[PDB]
Amino acid sequence: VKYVDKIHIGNYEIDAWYFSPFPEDYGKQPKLWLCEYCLKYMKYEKSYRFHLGQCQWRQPPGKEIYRKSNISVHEVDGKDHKIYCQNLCLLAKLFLDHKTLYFDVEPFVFYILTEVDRQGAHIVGYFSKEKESPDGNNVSCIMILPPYQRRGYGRFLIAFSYELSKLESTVGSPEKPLSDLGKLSYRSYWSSVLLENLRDFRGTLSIKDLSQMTSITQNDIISTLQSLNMVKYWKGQHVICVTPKLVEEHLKSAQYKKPPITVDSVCLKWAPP
Ligand SMILES: COc1ccc(Br)cc1-n1cc(NS(=O)(=O)c2ccccc2OC)nn1
Ligand SMILES: [Cl-]
Ligand SMILES: [Cl-]
Ligand SMILES: [Cl-]
Ligand SMILES: [Cl-]
Ligand SMILES: [Cl-]
Ligand SMILES: [Cl-]
Ligand SMILES: [Cl-]
Ligand SMILES: [Zn+2]
Repeated sequence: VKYVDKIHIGNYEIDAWYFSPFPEDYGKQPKLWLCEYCLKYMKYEKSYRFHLGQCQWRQPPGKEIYRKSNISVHEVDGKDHKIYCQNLCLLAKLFLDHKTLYFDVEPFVFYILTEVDRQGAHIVGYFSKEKESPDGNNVSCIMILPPYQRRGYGRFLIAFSYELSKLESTVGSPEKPLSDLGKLSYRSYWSSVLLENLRDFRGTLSIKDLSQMTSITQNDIISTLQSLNMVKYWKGQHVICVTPKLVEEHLKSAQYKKPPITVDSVCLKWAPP
């Protein structure tokens, strides 16, 4: 059984990282061809070119809940746009080892990140979120397509997931296990948020305060502070321990970069459930 090993999407040809359970006949051709707008998968260059002349979509379905300059997020309910969401999950599984759901998409909402030009809104990546998470996960799966990786889009989508959690007045954590890139992306985000907050705030913040302010879990704050040498243990409790000196050193170092893209609360049009 030959697996899908290469996709064509828009102007990109991208090699697979992992098995994805596209129907067996789809793996048999040299490439799988995806409409970059509706995510229809096609077996042939000729069916793909036909489709691109006929397909009217120039953006994701659902509602554009965020737009600032040419960066857009669409919110897509798995129940309302099932085929689109299944197509997105099969695409995602080519680049995610640990994603296990592709067809049963109704329980999830999908947040699609696009970069816009005069042709259309071009998919960069997404995250999925359970409508009802028994564990308080604010992200189920998160993926950036290879050509956009390590360019700030992952940090943006993580920031976006916590902006939703903050509007819901809840803490959340990504569902584990995380991708290798995901682990790096999350520690970098958490490090950046915690240091920026400790800098900007006049006076002392606790771990519980930082959790309420950021919607990061106390556990994720603790592991991040451990990585920054900014926490002590005292009679069975983690206690924040930092000087504005050490915060400034971290912010002024090569280990911290200003976010390329930030989430502007003003550009987010979203009411919590
Ligand atoms: C949640 O991130 C992912 C989850 C799954 C998969 Br597959 C990819 C990603 N991801 C993230 C990033 N981009 S970034 O902006 O976070 C970033 C910027 C600078 C340096 C390193 C970075 O990331 C390591 N690109 N891929
Ligand atoms: Cl590639
Ligand atoms: Cl292939
Ligand atoms: Cl459209
Ligand atoms: Cl999954
Ligand atoms: Cl499934
Ligand atoms: Cl990875
Ligand atoms: Cl918590
Ligand atoms: Zn299409």
